[PDB]
Amino acid sequence: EKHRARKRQAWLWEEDKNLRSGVRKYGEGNWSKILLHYKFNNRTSVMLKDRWRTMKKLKLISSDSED
Repeated sequence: EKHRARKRQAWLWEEDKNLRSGVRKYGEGNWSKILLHYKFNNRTSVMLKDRWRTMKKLKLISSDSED
């Protein structure tokens, strides 16, 4: 709805940070906790899961290389 146009909009800077810090602070696979701890604009456990999975797999977070 909050776009009133085709193609889903991307995630917000603040939300990505919230999620990143959330997973780092409380671990992965606890979207409910993350969602409650950090103040997201309009997200759900499903959107958090989607975003993180897509990010770690395709938007290669990295910063954990052996060398």
